[PDB]
Amino acid sequence: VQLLESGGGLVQPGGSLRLSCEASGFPLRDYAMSWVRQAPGRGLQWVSTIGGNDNAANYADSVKGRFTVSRDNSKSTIYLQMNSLRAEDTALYFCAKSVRLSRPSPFDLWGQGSLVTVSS
Amino acid sequence: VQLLESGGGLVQPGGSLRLSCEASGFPLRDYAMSWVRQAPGRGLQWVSTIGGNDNAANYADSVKGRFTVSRDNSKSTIYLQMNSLRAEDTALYFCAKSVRLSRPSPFDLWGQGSLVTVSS
Amino acid sequence: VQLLESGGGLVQPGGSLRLSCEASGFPLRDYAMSWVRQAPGRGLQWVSTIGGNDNAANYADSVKGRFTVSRDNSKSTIYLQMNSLRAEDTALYFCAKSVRLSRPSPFDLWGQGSLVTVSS
Amino acid sequence: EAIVNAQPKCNPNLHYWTTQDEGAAIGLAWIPYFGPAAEGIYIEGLMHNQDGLICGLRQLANETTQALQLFLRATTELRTFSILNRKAIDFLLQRWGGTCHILGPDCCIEPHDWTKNITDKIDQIIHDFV
Amino acid sequence: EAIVNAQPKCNPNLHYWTTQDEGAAIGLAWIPYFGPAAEGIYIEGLMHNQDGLICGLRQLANETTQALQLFLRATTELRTFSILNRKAIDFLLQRWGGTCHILGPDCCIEPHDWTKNITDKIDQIIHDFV
Amino acid sequence: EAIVNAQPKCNPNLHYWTTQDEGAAIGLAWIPYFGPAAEGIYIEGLMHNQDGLICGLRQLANETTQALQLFLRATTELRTFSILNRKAIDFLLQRWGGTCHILGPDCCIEPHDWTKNITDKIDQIIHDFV
Amino acid sequence: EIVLTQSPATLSLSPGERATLSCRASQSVSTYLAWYQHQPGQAPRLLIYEASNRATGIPARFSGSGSGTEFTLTISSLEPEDVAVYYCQQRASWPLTFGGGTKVEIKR
Amino acid sequence: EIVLTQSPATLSLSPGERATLSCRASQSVSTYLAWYQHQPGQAPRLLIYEASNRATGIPARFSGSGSGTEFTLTISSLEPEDVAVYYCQQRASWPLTFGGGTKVEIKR
Amino acid sequence: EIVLTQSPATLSLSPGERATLSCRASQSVSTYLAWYQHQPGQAPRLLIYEASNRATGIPARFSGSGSGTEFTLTISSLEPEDVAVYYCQQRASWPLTFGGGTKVEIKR
Ligand SMILES: *[C@@H]1O[C@H](CO)[C@@H](O[C@@H]2O[C@H](CO)[C@@H](O[C@@H]3O[C@H](CO[C@H]4O[C@H](CO)[C@@H](O)[C@H](O)[C@@H]4O)[C@@H](O)[C@H](O)[C@@H]3O)[C@H](O)[C@H]2NC(C)=O)[C@H](O)[C@H]1NC(C)=O
Ligand SMILES: *[C@@H]1O[C@H](CO)[C@@H](O[C@@H]2O[C@H](CO)[C@@H](O[C@@H]3O[C@H](CO[C@H]4O[C@H](CO)[C@@H](O)[C@H](O)[C@@H]4O)[C@@H](O)[C@H](O)[C@@H]3O)[C@H](O)[C@H]2NC(C)=O)[C@H](O)[C@H]1NC(C)=O
Ligand SMILES: *[C@@H]1O[C@H](CO)[C@@H](O[C@@H]2O[C@H](CO)[C@@H](O[C@@H]3O[C@H](CO[C@H]4O[C@H](CO)[C@@H](O)[C@H](O)[C@@H]4O)[C@@H](O)[C@H](O)[C@@H]3O)[C@H](O)[C@H]2NC(C)=O)[C@H](O)[C@H]1NC(C)=O
Ligand SMILES: *[C@@H]1O[C@H](CO)[C@@H](O)[C@H](O)[C@H]1NC(C)=O
Ligand SMILES: *[C@@H]1O[C@H](CO)[C@@H](O)[C@H](O)[C@H]1NC(C)=O
Ligand SMILES: *[C@@H]1O[C@H](CO)[C@@H](O)[C@H](O)[C@H]1NC(C)=O
Repeated sequence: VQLLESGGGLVQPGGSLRLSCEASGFPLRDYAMSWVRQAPGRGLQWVSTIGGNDNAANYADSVKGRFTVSRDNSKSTIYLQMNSLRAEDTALYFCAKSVRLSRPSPFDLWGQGSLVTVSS
Repeated sequence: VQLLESGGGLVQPGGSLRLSCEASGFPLRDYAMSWVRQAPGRGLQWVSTIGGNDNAANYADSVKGRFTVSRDNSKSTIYLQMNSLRAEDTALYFCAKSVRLSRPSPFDLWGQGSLVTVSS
Repeated sequence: VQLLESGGGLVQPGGSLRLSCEASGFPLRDYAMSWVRQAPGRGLQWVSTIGGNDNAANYADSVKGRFTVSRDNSKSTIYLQMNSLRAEDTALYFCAKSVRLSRPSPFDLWGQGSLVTVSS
Repeated sequence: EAIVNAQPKCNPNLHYWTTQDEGAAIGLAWIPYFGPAAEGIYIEGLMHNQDGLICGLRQLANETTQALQLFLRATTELRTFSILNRKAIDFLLQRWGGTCHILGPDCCIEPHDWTKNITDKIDQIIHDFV
Repeated sequence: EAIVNAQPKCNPNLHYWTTQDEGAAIGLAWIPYFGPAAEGIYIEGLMHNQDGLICGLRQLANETTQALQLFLRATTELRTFSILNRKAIDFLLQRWGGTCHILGPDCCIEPHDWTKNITDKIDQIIHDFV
Repeated sequence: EAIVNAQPKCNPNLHYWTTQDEGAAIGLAWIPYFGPAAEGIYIEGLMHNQDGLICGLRQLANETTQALQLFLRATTELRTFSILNRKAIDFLLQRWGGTCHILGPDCCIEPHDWTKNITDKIDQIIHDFV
Repeated sequence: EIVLTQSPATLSLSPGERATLSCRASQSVSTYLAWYQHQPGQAPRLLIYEASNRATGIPARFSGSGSGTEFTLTISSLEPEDVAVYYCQQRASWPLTFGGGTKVEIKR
Repeated sequence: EIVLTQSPATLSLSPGERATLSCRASQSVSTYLAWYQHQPGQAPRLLIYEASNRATGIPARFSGSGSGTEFTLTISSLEPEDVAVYYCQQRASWPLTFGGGTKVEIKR
Repeated sequence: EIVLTQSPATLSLSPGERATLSCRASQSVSTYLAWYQHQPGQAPRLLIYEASNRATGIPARFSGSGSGTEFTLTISSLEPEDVAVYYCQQRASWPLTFGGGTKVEIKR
């Protein structure tokens, strides 16, 4: 089983960008999926979690109103659509699989990470 | 509106005396009415309160069994019938109107006072 | 009224012995009956109590499984059947009458005592 | 608040009835088969108007009526037996349902005698500290 | 009080039944449509007469009867489910319904370990008081 | 635990109704004879999905169902009104039904401000001890 | 009974200055507390009720505050006509009780 | 179990004197406490039950008091026949327990 | 939020030694606490969940203990491959939070 992340790179402040995370080797519909980010020289910060339906999203306070997490189970893909980006958002973004759907953790499988750099 | 008190003067210990208090300018039946006394050089002491009916009388402990308060709404007059008078009862007696019938205070109108002196 | 105890004397460790206590002057069926023992130079220790039926027996922990108390109301006699006797059991054994059946004490009548000596 | 009876009249005497929760102690009268009928379980007494307490209570009953009726509007229970028990529960949650902050107006714990015990035991080692 | 069984006989074994408040955990058996009927919700067991506890309990039930019957006489409730809850409420009001006076026989607060903490912290500044 | 809604969909808005325990204050509307009918005692409102709280609550209701059904299996009461009151009673017995051991994880008494009061009153006699 | 204690006993102040009077109760009377003015040989006059509410016709310099066991009457800027004794009064329980009064003197 | 401790262990007193004997329990036994006299080689005799009630035929000089965890037996005026050991006994809980006794000696 | 604090910040230990890592919470999280390993530039890996349960494929030298506000991860005998940062994580309440990590260096 693998998680392959994509969509990273350079983006100007104020722009929009959609990240994707593709699952392989297991049925995506059975598990809650999350986003966790790592800023340079810093630790891990949870960003968002999505449960079984598109309206079952939970967010860190500092991304509410700016980031939207979503899923397309039929294409086995998870998405993060970001808007109103700032310098504080440059980071390596990890996807993370929960052991189950109805609780947010333990994270038993992690992607390799995609770097999103918001900078002029 | 006015409260005019009467009935004061000199009386021997052990005697009886009835004081009256006449209301003018407002309907007496709508308000609780009280008696408060001021001994010479002293402060104010509540003596009695009468509510809407003649049996709705409350008394300071030191006048129970000795003083009776009553009203005649049809003549717009309040009465205090005293018995078994002692030297401690010489005082200026005030009538006092409550702002309502069902609670005993604030006293929003006061009579000028009638002096009752129990002395040999 | 009297309580006359019998059955005491010398017995080897491991043996069995039955003590009896005979009531006179009152109907035995109306009262709870107990056994209390006094080891040499020591105080009083409660041993057992029997209520109204043969299965209503209560015991000190150190005699459970070894001693059985019982009664025969028709012969006005109480019994203590002992087994697996040890050196610690040599003592003067008292019978004791309760003031009632449904509570274990006060003890208002005591027998004179029968000595049981377990010794080699 | 104080109660000032504001009714047209007040009957100053209260000839009351209530029940005897333990109406018999001796004999077989406690056994339902032998005991009294429905009409005979009551005790009676007579209270007079000391401190105007009867006249106050009548007015109180009057003032309770509105709030009581609105409470009955909101429940779906057919017979309500639980108002006093719920008051007791609310009393307990008011004082001990949360953290008790000492010297606050809502915490009823007095350590004043506990103060005289610890202020006398200041001198238990400080005076004999050779 | 201790209980001395004063009955003509005592059955020393108690073959009991009671209910399983959570009679199923796995599968669909928790769903009423699929679960057991009224007759099948019980569990059973067997208790022996260790410490004469069975013989004591029977006598206790006997002695409870009178007081229980008198209680039922005074209520207007058709079915009483609240005796144990009212006991719990009375327990709470007995200890914490009023002010708890420390060292009194009715206040169950122990500050003894709290005493060893404050009597050890007497020496936290008094010995190092240079 | 945190709640992760694991349902196929979530309606993110909650258009609710509840009752007004005191639906009138002025006039005669509190009198049952004059007041509203059964259909008119409700108030309404609209809650949105801030913090995903609506989606969490729906899942919670789902997870409560099994345990609730098993509880209903064990009771003989026809209508149960007492679950929240029993929870309140169990809360009270959990904290104050026994002895409260200070610094333990189950005793919620803070003497920290009481600590600043007794540690400031260390200096009330020890500095002026002439 | 509930004892009401007023403090201070005497006040000598110039016109225009602020005066603060206090009434303390031995147990809580919540907000059931009124203040009355009594000027020499005239009928008493209601000033404040329910601890903070100004009575009709009373000048805006009079205000009341407090709750529980502690209450205050403030006169924001004294005038010569305010010479009087001031009394608090509680109505939470029978018997009704009055404080001992505060006599205000104008320091001209 | 509930441990019962009697004090003092020995008493030497002249005839006519008052004697005070004490029984303490490790936890409350409310009033479920009796006292027995046992004189040398005779059967024990009930003196006091329910902490304070005098048994039939017992002289008026014997009285009992106390509650909770503290109890006292008083003999108001000693006579030579009171030489004996005295025991308290509790019935609040199984096992029934006895105190260790007090031996009273008459100092003639 | 519930703040998770890991200690110590650095660990330098030789192969074969026992390593004890600690995670403390500002309020109780009961047993809702997991531990993850993150070795440089590889994906993170789950080691421990529910404070004490070893994940599949994880060596027996890893164990977890604790409850309430105090938790520990133990590595009973170090090998060179454990150089990594270790994180605790709580799931009792939203927001999910992580500790700051512990970097373990192998002193060869
Ligand atoms: C609690 O005590 C209250 C009194 O302190 C009770 O108040 C009564 O409330 C009812 C409300 O339905 C009133 O009934 C109506 O009153 C009006 C006005 O009354 C006038 O009526 C006669 C005849 O026309 C007139 O001669 C007088 O001027 C009366 O003032 C009538 O128009 C209606 O027909 C109807 O009677 C009572 O009048 C009122 N009592 C008093 C003394 O005002 C209240 O009921 C008590 N609560 C309970 C639950 O009993
Ligand atoms: C709790 O336990 C008690 C025993 O510890 C139970 O006591 C029973 O109470 C009932 C009261 O109705 C008695 O019944 C009456 O008893 C009298 C006297 O009994 C004598 O009767 C026979 C036949 O004449 C005679 O041969 C014996 O001498 C008996 O002593 C009778 O005259 C009445 O007809 C009626 O039977 C029971 O006798 C009494 N039991 C005993 C053993 O005395 C009590 O019932 C228990 N509580 C409950 C709720 O069950
Ligand atoms: C709490 O939420 C749960 C979901 O998170 C709800 O779970 C539902 O539980 C019922 C149990 O009776 C299931 O019903 C049965 O499901 C099986 C399997 O479903 C498959 O059925 C269709 C048609 O064959 C198939 O195309 C799909 O592959 C389905 O996976 C059926 O064989 C039965 O006929 C019956 O429908 C529900 O399926 C299940 N929901 C889901 C989404 O799996 C639970 O009901 C909620 N609790 C309450 C009290 O409502
Ligand atoms: C409080 O006072 C008593 C006085 O008899 C003392 O013996 C006791 O130790 C004190 N309790 C504490 C907790 O200090
Ligand atoms: C009680 O004892 C502990 C001992 O670990 C101490 O740290 C704590 O400060 C003490 N609590 C108070 C309120 O003094
Ligand atoms: C606690 O602190 C206050 C500070 O105002 C002090 O006056 C009071 O006496 C203290 N209480 C005790 C019980 O020491």
